[PDB]
Amino acid sequence: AGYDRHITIFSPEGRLYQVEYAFKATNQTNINSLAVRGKDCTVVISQKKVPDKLLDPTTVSYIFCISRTIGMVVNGPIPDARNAALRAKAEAAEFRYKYGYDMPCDVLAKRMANLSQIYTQRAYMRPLGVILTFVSVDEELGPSIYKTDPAGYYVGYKATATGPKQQEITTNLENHFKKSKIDHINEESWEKVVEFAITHMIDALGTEFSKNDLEVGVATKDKFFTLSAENIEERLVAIAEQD
Amino acid sequence: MTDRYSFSLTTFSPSGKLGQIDYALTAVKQGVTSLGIKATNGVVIATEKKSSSPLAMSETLSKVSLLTPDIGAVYSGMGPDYRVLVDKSRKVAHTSYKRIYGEYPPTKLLVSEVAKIMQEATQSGGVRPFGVSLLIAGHDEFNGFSLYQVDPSGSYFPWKATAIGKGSVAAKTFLEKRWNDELELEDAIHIALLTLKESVEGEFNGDTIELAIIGDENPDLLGYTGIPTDKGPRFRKLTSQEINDRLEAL
Amino acid sequence: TTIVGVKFNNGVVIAADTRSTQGPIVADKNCAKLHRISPKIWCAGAGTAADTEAVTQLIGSNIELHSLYTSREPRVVSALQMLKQHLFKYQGHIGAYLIVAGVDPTGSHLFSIHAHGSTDVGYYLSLGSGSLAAMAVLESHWKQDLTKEEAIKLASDAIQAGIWNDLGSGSNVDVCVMEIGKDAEYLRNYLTPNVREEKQKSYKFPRGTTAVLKESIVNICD
Amino acid sequence: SDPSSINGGIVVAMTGKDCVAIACDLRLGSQSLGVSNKFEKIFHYGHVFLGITGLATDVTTLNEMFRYKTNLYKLKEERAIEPETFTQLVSSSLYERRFGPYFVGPVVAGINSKSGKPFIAGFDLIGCIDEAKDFIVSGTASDQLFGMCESLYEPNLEPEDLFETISQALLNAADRDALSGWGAVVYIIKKDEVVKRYLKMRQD
Amino acid sequence: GTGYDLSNSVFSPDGRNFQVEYAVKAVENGTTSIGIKCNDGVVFAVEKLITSKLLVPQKNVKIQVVDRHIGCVYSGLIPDGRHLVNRGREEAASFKKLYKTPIPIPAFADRLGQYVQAHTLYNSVRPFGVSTIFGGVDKNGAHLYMLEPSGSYWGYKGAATGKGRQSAKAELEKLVDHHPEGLSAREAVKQAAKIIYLAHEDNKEKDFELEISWCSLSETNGLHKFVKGDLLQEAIDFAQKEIN
Amino acid sequence: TSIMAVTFKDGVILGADSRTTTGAYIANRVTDKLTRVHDKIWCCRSGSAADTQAIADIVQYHLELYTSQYGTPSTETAASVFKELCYENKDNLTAGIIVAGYDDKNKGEVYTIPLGGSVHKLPYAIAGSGSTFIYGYCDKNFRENMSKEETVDFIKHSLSQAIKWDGSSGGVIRMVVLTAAGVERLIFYPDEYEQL
Amino acid sequence: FRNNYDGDTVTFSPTGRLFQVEYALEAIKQGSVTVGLRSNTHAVLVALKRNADELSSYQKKIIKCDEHMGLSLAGLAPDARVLSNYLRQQCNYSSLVFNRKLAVERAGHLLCDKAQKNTQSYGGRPYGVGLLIIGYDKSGAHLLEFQPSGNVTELYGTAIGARSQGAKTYLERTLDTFIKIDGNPDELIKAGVEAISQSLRDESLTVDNLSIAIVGKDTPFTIYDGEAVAKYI
Amino acid sequence: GSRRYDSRTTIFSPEGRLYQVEYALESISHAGTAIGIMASDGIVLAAERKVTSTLLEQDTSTEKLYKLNDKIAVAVAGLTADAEILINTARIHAQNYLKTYNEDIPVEILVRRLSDIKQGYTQHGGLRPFGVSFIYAGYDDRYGYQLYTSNPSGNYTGWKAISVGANTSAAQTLLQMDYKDDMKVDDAIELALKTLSKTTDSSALTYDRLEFATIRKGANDGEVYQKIFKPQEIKDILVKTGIT
Ligand SMILES: *C(=O)[C@]1([C@@H](O)[C@@H]2C=CCCC2)NC(=O)[C@H](CCO)[C@]1(C)O
Ligand SMILES: *C(=O)[C@]1([C@@H](O)[C@@H]2C=CCCC2)NC(=O)[C@H](CCO)[C@]1(C)O
Repeated sequence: AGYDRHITIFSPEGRLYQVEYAFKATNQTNINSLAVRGKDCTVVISQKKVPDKLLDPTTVSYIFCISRTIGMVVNGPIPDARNAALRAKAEAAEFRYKYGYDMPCDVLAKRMANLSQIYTQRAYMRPLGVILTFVSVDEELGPSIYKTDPAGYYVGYKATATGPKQQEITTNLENHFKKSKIDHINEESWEKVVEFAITHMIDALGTEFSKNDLEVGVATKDKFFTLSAENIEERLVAIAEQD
Repeated sequence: MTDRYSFSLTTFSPSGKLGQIDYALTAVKQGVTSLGIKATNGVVIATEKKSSSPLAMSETLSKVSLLTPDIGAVYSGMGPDYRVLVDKSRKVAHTSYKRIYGEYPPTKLLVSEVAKIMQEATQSGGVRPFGVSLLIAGHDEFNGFSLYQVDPSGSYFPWKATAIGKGSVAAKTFLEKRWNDELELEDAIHIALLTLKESVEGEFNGDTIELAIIGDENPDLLGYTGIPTDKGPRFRKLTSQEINDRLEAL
Repeated sequence: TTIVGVKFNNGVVIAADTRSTQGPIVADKNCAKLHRISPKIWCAGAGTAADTEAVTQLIGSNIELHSLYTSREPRVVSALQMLKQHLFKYQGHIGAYLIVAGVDPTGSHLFSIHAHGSTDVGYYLSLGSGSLAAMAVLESHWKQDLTKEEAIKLASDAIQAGIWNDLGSGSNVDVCVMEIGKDAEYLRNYLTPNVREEKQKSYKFPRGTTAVLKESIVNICD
Repeated sequence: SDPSSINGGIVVAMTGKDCVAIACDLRLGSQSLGVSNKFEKIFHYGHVFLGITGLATDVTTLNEMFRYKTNLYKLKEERAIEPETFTQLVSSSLYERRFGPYFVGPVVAGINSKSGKPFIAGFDLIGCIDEAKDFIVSGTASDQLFGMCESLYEPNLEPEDLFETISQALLNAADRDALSGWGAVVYIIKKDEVVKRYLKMRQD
Repeated sequence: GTGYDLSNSVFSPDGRNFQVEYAVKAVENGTTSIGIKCNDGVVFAVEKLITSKLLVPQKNVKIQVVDRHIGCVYSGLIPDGRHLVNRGREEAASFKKLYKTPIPIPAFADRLGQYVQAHTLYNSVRPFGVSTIFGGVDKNGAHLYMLEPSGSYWGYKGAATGKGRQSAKAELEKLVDHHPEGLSAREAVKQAAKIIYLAHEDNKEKDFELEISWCSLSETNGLHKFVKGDLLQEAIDFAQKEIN
Repeated sequence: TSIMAVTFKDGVILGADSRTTTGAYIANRVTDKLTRVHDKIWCCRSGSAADTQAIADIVQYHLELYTSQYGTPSTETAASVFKELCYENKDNLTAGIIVAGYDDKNKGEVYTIPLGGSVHKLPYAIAGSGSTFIYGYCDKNFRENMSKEETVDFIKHSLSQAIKWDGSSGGVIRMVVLTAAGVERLIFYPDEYEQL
Repeated sequence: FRNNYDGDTVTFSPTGRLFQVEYALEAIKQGSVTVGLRSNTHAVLVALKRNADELSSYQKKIIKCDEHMGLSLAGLAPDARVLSNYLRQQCNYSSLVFNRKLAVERAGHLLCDKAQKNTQSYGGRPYGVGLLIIGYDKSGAHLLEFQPSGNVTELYGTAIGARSQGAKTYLERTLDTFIKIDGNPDELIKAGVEAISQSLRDESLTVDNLSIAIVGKDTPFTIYDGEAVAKYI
Repeated sequence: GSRRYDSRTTIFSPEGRLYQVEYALESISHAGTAIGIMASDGIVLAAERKVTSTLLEQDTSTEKLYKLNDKIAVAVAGLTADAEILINTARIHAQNYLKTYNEDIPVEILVRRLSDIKQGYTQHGGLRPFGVSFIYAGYDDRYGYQLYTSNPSGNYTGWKAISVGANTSAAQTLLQMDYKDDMKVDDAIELALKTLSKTTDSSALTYDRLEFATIRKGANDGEVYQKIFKPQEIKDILVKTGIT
C-alpha cells in the first residue's frame, strides 16, 4: 500500500509522488537559468558555480550543444542532465537521417517529453530529476524556447526561468513584457539580447556577476553556440556603462 | 536492467474495486473541465486553456486534437498521458484501418481502438492506467455524427452531450436543460460556450478557450483539387477570432 | 510508361500516360500513374504498378503521421528520404521508379528515385519505356524560367512523345501542378487524344440467343 | 510450371445500366486432364461478389480468407462491406504476400448499397487494382476475353441485354481455350435482386 | 513515510537517491587514492594497506590502464572498480575500432559517466561502490577526472577520494595555489608520494605500500606507465623526509 | 565515372564528371558526385549510385552524432567510418569512394577506399572507369604542394582526358575546393575543357 | 537495521555494507580449514578434509584446474565446482587459442570478475565459498586467496576456514623460513602440514583425513590423499 | 528488486481459494443484472443497464449484449472493456474454426475456449483476471439451443435459465419458481422482464435501462435468427407484458 510512493503508480489522491520528488531533485544544484527571445536569436543564461578550487572550471557546464541548431540548458543533477543530453543528441541525429531535415526545437522537446511521460507510466523506469530548456531559431517558427519537466509536460515560452529563484525571475520578466507589450526583446544584435538577459537576471536575483559566475548560450539562424568567459566579460562591461 | 515488472500493478481489492482505475478517475476529476455537444449537423468539443504561466504560449499547447480528418478529441486529466494517447490513436487509425481498407476508421471503431490501448494499461505488467478521460467527436458515412467518452478503465459510451473533469456534475446538469434533438451546430456551439463560462474562473475569450467542431466538409482545407470524391476534412478548430465573435452574442 | 517532371518559375508539374500493360496486352487503357503522397507532394510512378502504389501509400501514411506529430507541413525531401531508404532496403525487389515533386515551406522540388534506392535532382526528368521519347522533347524545348503554362505544355508534349512513339505508352495524359502559394491541382485526363472511333456495327444480341440450362435467385439478405 | 496455367479457368465482369454481371466457367483440370465441371469461381460476401481465377488451391484459400475477414468486418462495423472497400481489402491482402503471392486473378463486382452505383475491379496477383468502368477479364483465356469484350461491349446495357453480352463473351472465349469451359455460370446483379444462370456449352 | 532507502532508483521526498548515498559510504570507507594534473600529463597514486607480511610486496597492483593512454585508480569496493574498468576498456576499443583514433579523455569520461549513471536508474541493480580518478593525454592536453557513484564527474586540477580525502584535498589545494604556472610530471610524482603518506595518518594503524603511475607527453610519450625502481624510491624518500 | 581528389599547398580539391548511365543511356548528365559528409570533409562517389548514396548518408549521420559529442572529426576518422561500412559489407556493395578533407592541423588529406574496403592515404587519388586512361598522365604531371590554380588545372586536364576516352564519363567537371578559407564550388563546361 | 538491508545483494546498508555478501563470507568461516604456502620453486596446498559420520567419506577439498594450476576450497562445495570449472575452461581457452599457459595472476582477475557479477545484480546470490589458488607459471610459484566478495590477493601463504587464524599467524611467523624452501618439496609440504595443525583442536590429521597438493618448477599440479600422505602425519 | 511490488495474483489462500477470482466475482456482483432463459423454440437474453443519464445516447449504445457469431451471442456482467477484449478473441476463434472445418463452431467449443483463456490468467502470468462473467446464448445442430455461463475462474456450466451480476440469488429463486421445460420464447421473454423487474435496485424498469435479444428459428425460413431489440422494440414489449 505505502509503496504508491516508491514507484510511479497513483496515490489515492491520483498523484504520482515519484514525479513530484523528481521535481524536487531539479533544484539540487541551486542554479538558476533564464531564456529570452531576440528579434532573430534566442539567449539562455545560467548561473555558474564552481565551489571546489580543485575543479577545472572549463569542464563545469549545464548547457549543451544538441545539434548545429539546438541548444539545451539543464536544471538538475549533472548525471541525469548528461543522460538527457546524450539521448537528445542521438534523437536529433537520427531525425535528420530519417526525415531529411534538421529536427525542430519544439519537436525534439515533444520527443523528450514523451520519453519522460513513459518513466511516469512504466514502473521500472525512474523519472530523470531535471528540467530541460531547448532553444534555437527554428527555420519555420523563428526564435524558440520549449521546456520539459519530469511530468512529461512541455510548452513554448516567450521567455522562461528555472531553478530555486525561478519565481522572482519569472515575475521580473512578466512585468517587462506587460510593459513592452510585445513577446520578445526588440533588439537586432544578440549581444544586446544577452545583455538584457543578464541585466534582468541581476535585477531579479539582486546579485552582481563576475565573468565566471555566468554561462551563456546563443541561438541564431543555422547555429547555436556558447560564449567564453571573455565574450561574457565584454558583455558585463557594456551593462556596467549604463548603470 | 530489463523491465522485471511483468505482473499487474492494478489488481482487485477485497471489495472488488480496481484501485488504480479509481485513483486514475480521481486524477481526471481534478482536471480542467471539457465538454462535447452533438447537434443534428455536427458536434462540438471544448475545454479551457489553463495556461500555467503568462510567459507560456497557450497556442503551442492544443488540448483539442485532430485524430483523423473527421474525428477529434479533447480530455480532462493528465495532459502528457493525453498527448501520447493521441500519437497512438492517430497511428492506430492507419495501421489497423487505413492501410487495410484504404479509408479512415468510423468513430466508434477508432474509439474502440483507443479504449483497448487504455484497457491494456489496466492489466498489462508494469504499468499504471492512463490518468485521463477523453471525449471523441467524429463523423463517418454510415453512422453520421457521434460523441464518445472513454475512461481510464477503457470503457466508452456514446453521448448526446456531456462534460468531464472539475465541474462536470454542474455542467452535465446545465447541458440536460438546454439539449434537444433539433439543435443546429451554431446552437450547440452557443450552448457549449455558456456551459464553459460557468467553469472558467478568470478571463473567458478566444485565447483562453479551445474549441473545435465536426461539421461539413471544408474543401478549402483539403490542399488540392482534382478528385471529386475528396471534399475535405469535417474537423475544424475554431480561431480565437471566431470564438470572440460568438462570445458577443453570449 | 512515360512519366515526367518539369520545374517552372514558381512550382513544379508532373505528368504521365495512362496505359497499363501485361506483356503485349493493354490491361488498363486509363490507369492513374499520378499518386498523392500528401496534399502538395505528388508522385508519378513507373515500373511495377502494385509497387509504385504500395510504396506511395506507405510513405504517404507515415508522412501524414509525421506531419501530425511535428505540426508542420510535409516536406518533399522527407518523402524522398523515406522512399529511398525503403527501396534501398529491398535491393530493387520493389520495382518502383518514381518522380516525386511538390511544394512545402522550403520551396518547390523535383526528384527521381530508382528501384535500387538512388535519387536524382533536376529541372526536367522522365522515367519509363517512354522515357527516351519524352527526354528527347525535353532536351529540345526546355529552358530556364518557364511559366506555369509553358511547363504544362512541355510536360504534356513529353508524355505525347511517349504515347505515340513508345509501344509501352498510350491513351491519355494526366497532369498535376504544384505551385508555391496555391493548392496542388490534379488534372486527370488533361488530354484524351486517343478516343476510339465508332464501331462499324452493334453486337447487341437478340434476347434468348444464349442457351440456358438452369436459373435461380441468389440470396443476398442475411 | 506456371501456377496460373495448371487448373485453368476464366472470369469476366461487366457494368450495365444500374447493374453489373460477373461470369465464370466451371472447369478444374490438371493440365490436359479435366477433373471437375462444377468448380465455381464466383463467391459473395453480403452483396459483394468476387470471382477468382488461377491456382485452385489459392482460389479456395482466398475465398475462405475473405469470408473470414468480411465476417469480422460485419461484426465490428455493424454493416455489410461495400464493393469499393472490399476492393481495398483484397488489394492490401494480396500485397501482404508480395514476395510469396497467391497465384490468382481476382475480380470484384457489385452495387454500392448507398449510392446504387455499379462497380467492378480486377487485380494482379500482388494486389494492383484495375478499376474499369466497362469490363474486367481474368484467366487462361483472358486474351480471348479481351477480344470478345472490346468488340461486343457497349455502355448502359439493361440487365437482360448485358446477360446476352457477358455470356457470349465468356462462351466464345472459353471455346478458344483448352483449359476453360466444361460449364459456365452468369450472375446478373441489381440493387434489389441477383439472378444466377447456368449456360449450355460444349463439353470438350 | 519511510522505506525510500530500500530500493535503488527511488526518489526520497527531498529528491535524493539514498542507495547512491550509501554507496558513497562504501567509498569513504576505502583506501585513499589521488590524481594530480601536471603541465603535460597526469599522475595517479594510491594507498595499499598491508594487511600482513604475507602479502607479496608489489604484486597486488591496483592502478589500471585503459587502452594505452589512460590510467584509472579507485577507492571503495575493488571488484566494482575492475568491473567499471572492464567496461571502460570495451568502451575504448569500440571507439578506436570505429574512429581509428584512440579515445579522448573527455569522451572516455562520459562513457564511464553514462554507464555509472545507468546503475542508478533501476532497482534491479546496485550503484557502484567506488569513486574513480582517471585520465591521460590526448590530441589536446592532459585531463584528470573523478567519477562518483551517482555518475557525477568533472575535470580536476587535483583529486582525492577515500579515507584520507580531506588531508589529500587540503594538500592538493596548497599545490594549486603555490603553482599557478603548473607542476611538472617529475614534481607531481614526488608531490603525489607525499600527499599519500600524509593522508595515511587517517589509517596510521596499518602499514602500507605506495603505488604511482603517470602519463606525460614528455616523460612517457603520452602513454600510461607505472612508476618503478629508482623514480619510485626517490619519491618514497621525498615523502619519508617531509613526513618529519 | 571519373573522380579524383588532390592535396595541394592550401588544402585539397575534389573533382568529378557528371554522368550516370544505365547501359548506353545517360540517365543523368548533370549528376553531382561530390558529396558532403561534414563541413570540410567531402567524398567522391563511384560504382553504385544507390550504394554510395546510402553509404554517404550514413557517414554524414555518424559524423553529425560524432560532432555533437566529441567535436569536429578528423578526415582520418571520416575515412574510417566509410571503411567500416565498405569492408564489413563488401559482399553487397559496389562502391569506390575517395574521401577528402581539410584540417587546420593536418591541412588537406586524401583517402581512397577501393572495392574491397581497404583504405589508402595518398597525396592524390583517381578512381572510376575513366581513371584507367589517366594513370600515366596523372603520374607524370602531379606535383606536391601545387597552388590552387595549378591544382585546379591538373584536375581539369586530367578529367577532360578521362571524359574524352571514357564513354561512361561526361557532362561537366565539378570541383570542390577545401581550404581554411572555406568551401568553394567550381564547375567547367564542355566547350572549355574539351579543347584543352 | 540489518534485517531491512540484507534481503538481497543489490542493496546497500546505510553504512555502505553488502550483507548478503558478508553472510556468504560466513559460510567460508564455517568451512573446514585449508592452507596454502609457496617458496620460489613450489607452491603447496594442505587441506583438512571433513567427514559427516564415521561411516562417511572425507569430502575432497582440492581441485586441479590445469597441469600448472589448482585450488583448495572452504565453504559451499558446489560453488567451488562451478568456479573451478570456469577456471578449467579459462586455462583451456588460453592453451587452445594462444598456445599459452594461463598466468595465475590472470586467473585471479577472471575469478574476481566472475564473482563480482553476482554481487551487483538482482536474482543471483554471491558465491558461498573461499578458494586458495596455487600455480607455477612464467613468473614462478604463486598463491592466491579468493573471497566471494570478489577480492583476490597474492600471498606467500595463508589459510581459510574454521580456526584458520592459527595457521595464518604461524605462517606469518615462519615466513622468512619456508619462503626459502626451494628445491625441496617434502620440506615445503611438512611446513604446510605444520601450519595446518596450528588450527586443529577437534582431532589430529589422520591418513584418510589429510589432503595435500603441490605444483612447481618440474612438478605438474598433483594431489596426494591417504597412504600417499602418510609420510607427513 | 521488483518482487517487493508483486501482488501475486495467482496464488491459493490457506483455504484453497483464488483471491483474485473471488474479488473479481465480488466486483461482478455489483454489475447490472443479466438474464438468460432457454425455451423450446428459442433463447432470451435480457440485461439491465447499470447507471444512466438523460443525455446518454441509447440508440448508439451497447454495453451488455454482443454478437459473437450469427448463431451465438453473449450477455456481459462486469468490466465492459475487459469483456470487449475477450469478445474479440472469441469472434476470431469462431472464424478460425469456420475456415478450418467449413462449419460454424459448436457452441460449447467456443465457450470452452473462452473459459480456458480465463483459466489461464488464473494459474500463470502474474496478471489480474478479467472482471467479467458471460451468459452465452447460442445454437448449433448437435445440441440445438444452449445456454452457458463462465466467470473469472474459467469455469463454465449449462442452464435452462440463469443470471449473472447483481442480485442473482433473488433472480435465481424467482426463475426457479416460474420456469417450466415446455416454455415458449414468448413465455421466456416475459419471465425475464418480470424477474429483472423484481430485482432492480432502481425505482421502475423502463426501456432506456434495458437491452434485449432473442435467438429464434423463425418457422417461415428454417434457419436461426438473432434479434437484438431496438429501443422502441423494448419499449413495446415492456407495455405488452404489463409493465408499461
Ligand atoms: C510503366 O512503367 C508500365 C505501367 O504498366 C505501370 C502501370 C501503373 C503504375 C506503374 C506503371 N509498367 C510496366 O511494367 C510496363 C512496361 C513493361 O515493359 C508499362 C506499361 O510501361
Ligand atoms: C561511375 O562509377 C558510374 C556512375 O553512374 C555513378 C553515379 C553516381 C555516383 C556513383 C557513380 N557508375 C556506373 O555504374 C556507371 C556506368 C554503368 O554502365 C558510371 C557512369 O561508371
